[PDB]
Amino acid sequence: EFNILLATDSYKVTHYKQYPPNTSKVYSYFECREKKYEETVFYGLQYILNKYLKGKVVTKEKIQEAKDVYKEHFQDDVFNEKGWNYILEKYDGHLPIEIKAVPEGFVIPRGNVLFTVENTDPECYWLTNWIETILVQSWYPITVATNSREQKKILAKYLLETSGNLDGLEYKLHDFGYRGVSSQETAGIGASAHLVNFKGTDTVAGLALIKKYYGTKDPVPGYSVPAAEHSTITAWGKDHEKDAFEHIVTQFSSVPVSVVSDSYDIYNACEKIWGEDLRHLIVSRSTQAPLIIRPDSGNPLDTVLKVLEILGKKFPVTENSKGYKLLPPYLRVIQGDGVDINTLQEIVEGMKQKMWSIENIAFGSGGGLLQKLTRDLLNCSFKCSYVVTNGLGINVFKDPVADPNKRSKKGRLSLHRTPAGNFVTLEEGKGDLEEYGQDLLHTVFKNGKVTKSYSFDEIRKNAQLNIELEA
Amino acid sequence: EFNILLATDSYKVTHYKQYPPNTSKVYSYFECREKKYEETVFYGLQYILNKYLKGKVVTKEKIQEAKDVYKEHFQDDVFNEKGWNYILEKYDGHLPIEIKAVPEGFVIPRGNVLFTVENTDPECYWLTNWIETILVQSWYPITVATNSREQKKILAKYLLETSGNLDGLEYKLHDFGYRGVSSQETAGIGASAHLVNFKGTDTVAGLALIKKYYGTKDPVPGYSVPAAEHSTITAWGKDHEKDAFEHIVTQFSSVPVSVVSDSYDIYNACEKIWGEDLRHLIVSRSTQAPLIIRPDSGNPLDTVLKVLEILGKKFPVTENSKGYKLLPPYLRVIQGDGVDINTLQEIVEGMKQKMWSIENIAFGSGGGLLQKLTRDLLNCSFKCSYVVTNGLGINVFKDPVADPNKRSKKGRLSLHRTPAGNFVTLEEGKGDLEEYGQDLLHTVFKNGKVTKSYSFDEIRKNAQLNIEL
Ligand SMILES: O=C(NCc1ccc(S(=O)(=O)C2CCN(C3CCOCC3)CC2)cc1)n1cc2ccncc2c1
Ligand SMILES: O=C(NCc1ccc(S(=O)(=O)C2CCN(C3CCOCC3)CC2)cc1)n1cc2ccncc2c1
Repeated sequence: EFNILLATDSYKVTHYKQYPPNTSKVYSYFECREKKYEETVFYGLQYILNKYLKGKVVTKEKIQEAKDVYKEHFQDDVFNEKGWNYILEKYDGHLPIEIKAVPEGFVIPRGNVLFTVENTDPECYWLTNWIETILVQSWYPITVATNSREQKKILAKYLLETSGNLDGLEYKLHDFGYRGVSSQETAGIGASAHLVNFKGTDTVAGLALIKKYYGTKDPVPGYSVPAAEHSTITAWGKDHEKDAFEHIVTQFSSVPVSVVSDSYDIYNACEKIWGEDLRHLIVSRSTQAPLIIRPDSGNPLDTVLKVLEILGKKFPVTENSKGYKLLPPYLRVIQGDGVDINTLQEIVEGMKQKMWSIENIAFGSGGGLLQKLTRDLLNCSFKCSYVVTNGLGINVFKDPVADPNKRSKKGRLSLHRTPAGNFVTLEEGKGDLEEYGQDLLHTVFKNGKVTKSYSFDEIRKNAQLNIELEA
Repeated sequence: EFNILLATDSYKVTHYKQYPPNTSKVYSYFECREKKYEETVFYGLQYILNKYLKGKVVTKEKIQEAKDVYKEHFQDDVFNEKGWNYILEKYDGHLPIEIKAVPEGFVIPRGNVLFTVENTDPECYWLTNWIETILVQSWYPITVATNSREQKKILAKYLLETSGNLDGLEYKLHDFGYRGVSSQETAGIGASAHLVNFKGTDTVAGLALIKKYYGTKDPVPGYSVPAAEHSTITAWGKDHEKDAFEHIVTQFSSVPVSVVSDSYDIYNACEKIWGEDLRHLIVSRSTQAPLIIRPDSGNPLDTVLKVLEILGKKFPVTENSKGYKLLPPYLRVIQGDGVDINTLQEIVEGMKQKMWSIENIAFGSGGGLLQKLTRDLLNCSFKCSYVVTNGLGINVFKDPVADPNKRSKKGRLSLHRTPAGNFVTLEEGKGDLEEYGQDLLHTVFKNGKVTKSYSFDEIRKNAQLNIEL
């Protein structure tokens, strides 16, 4: 059983005693602070609201559990039992909090308010920042979605340049990250964030999350194809790599199949096994059922180029309408080793320089896609900007002398369209002057209820690339 | 609920069709592959075994659910319903798998077998590697525990050099990482791994995991103290920082209290507010209840040194028996911004050069401790090393031409003590020759039951530093 009273940084347990006496309101906001990721995809808050924040989250038992834990953890009695009992008694354990947020899937420049949080009962001034820790974890799906979308931009540029269209773009970056993330929960969240931009995943945990919390018109949001791993090749024995390849492509003769080909010698596998011994089994396959050769070691760019050169000499290559080389439709490659946003760029650029179409390749990314990311990448941060004490509203902020990048926003915030159609965040309650039209934030949570939500299909639409929008 | 049939990489669903015909056994192993970080702390498997692998993990409903999902996911019917049905009917949904592992807390050099996995029923040859994905996630608590321990070694060396002892070492690196990790589950796992080495955490989720899966003689494995955040200072208004500080230290007058002091001007706060206006509230505090000043911005080394320099001129500093400067016992500092293993080393070395004892300082680390880590750091990896096909055992491995670092081990494996007291992994079933004493791997899981468990106290004992011993 999850217990929201035990789901905060320890020190926050002591904060109710630290605010100015007679504080009735604490108002805080989240942004990806400006400091190259100029825009972020807002995604993942809906998961958190539904799984952790909504409904009766306080019970008599949960209060007692927290009291008992904090008594030992602090070696002292500092826990606000009275405050949590008030919520239990007055609101039947529902949080007296209002959260306003930008729509999920929205692409917003850095340094804008993405969501705000405030207490709706003056007794619960302390509650706004109690939940900072859980809400700040939204950094992760935001950052995965954003970084995934940035790779989609690279892929789109090079696919458009080398082929003249964006066909298959949404299958060009496949999630390999299930084993390489830190937990089952993280796998579901991160995989779901990648699926904002793409349709290919092996991280099955993502499907159930999307189905439960977001929803799609389609049966599933993401897809895969049969494929080998090293164990299904090496199990045949070192001298029988060819027998393994033959068995596998024959088992999957009518659907696409990927076969990892570097167990012993990738160049030999491509040139002699696929290119000669088993060539008859490849050239006979359907366009809907290609063999996808998967190298998995060595320098990613050099290995990709070498594999393409080998296959290009063993199989009939054509030249597409843009003048780039194209493998026959029954044969493709996937590079799924050492892929992150930097190496992805290096590979597609290297392919372009060697006149190979990006149509030839897909990418699998694991740790690079889902794990090698931190809160510091987009500077996702939650800060108090407004309080009411003794009935007087005060605009509050931090502004550290040695780091202007850490300066926080002041006062009540709102998000607006500028006359040129861009976003701007108004501070100090200035949105009230109505010089910039309506606040674009929507109330998504109020007093224990989720009040606005988005389907996964709408989130995908919101997160589209401009170039996809053109077409 | 959680469904083990849906907790694997998609492609593994199709592997049962790909192994050699007449394969009755697939045996696989996990190591932190060799390519600093020369030794790893083995920790976290017990959590995975209990939460996900033990007991009745297959039901009719879970089989049907998986069948439905994979039909849409692959746009094809490739799922091994018959295989999962067999486990359900024959073993009441318990996994016919045996796992042998080195004891948790053990500190083992890179490139050694840490655990092995094999099927116990020939029909379930495909199951060994089905659960690779979930078992490989053990990389995370292993890596957190290892990286946390490496920081403990740095702290230990500098604390010993500058103070002559290791008093308080176990409170010198505090977990600040709750908000900076990717999920609630990750928070609990990562925090528990840090607690293998230290006793200070704000990541409360770690305590419940330890209580549920491991257990301690003490009521809790980790502790904290009251402390401010920027919001509890800034809420008073920019002109009232002093009022905020006064209120907070007075509220927590007889326990340790940490106060973030960089909301507007850290140097002013130390020199004028703490150092003059409120000095009388600081010098009256108990040794058991110090003020801990917390800078939180700027170059971490430069800021730590400047803060110490300021405090050193406003408060009575002593020189310890090693010749290093020491703040009075009612006053300490914690640096909790931008701390990772590299910057930690930079700070303590910089302090030593400026003749400041490491006694003066503690470190808080968040993303650096629990999030800025990947499976590539220790090359945690799971590979098949032995199969039985047509009744014959075959030693198998990968050995990619362009990367010798990715070569895997061959055959049945065992872990042993060398004559010199080090570790060695024997390959090709050579452990059976009994020339290297007893196998250090113990059966921890067999046919759906956890067969050997460790308390958190035992794990801590196993993971102790030599210098502590
Ligand atoms: O091979 C793996 N998974 C299956 C897979 C293979 C290839 C593609 S793809 O991206 O090449 C994909 C092919 C199918 N085509 C189309 C061909 C025409 O028909 C429609 C699909 C789209 C493009 C997508 C999925 N894995 C999962 C891993 C996890 C961790 N480590 C290693 C792993 C290896
Ligand atoms: O202040 C915070 N937590 C409380 C805390 C403060 C100081 C220490 S400490 O490590 O300085 C600790 C002091 C008490 N001493 C005792 C030594 C023996 O004598 C009594 C004091 C040990 C050494 C430990 C815990 N946080 C949590 C955060 C999470 C995310 N971002 C920022 C955060 C700020």
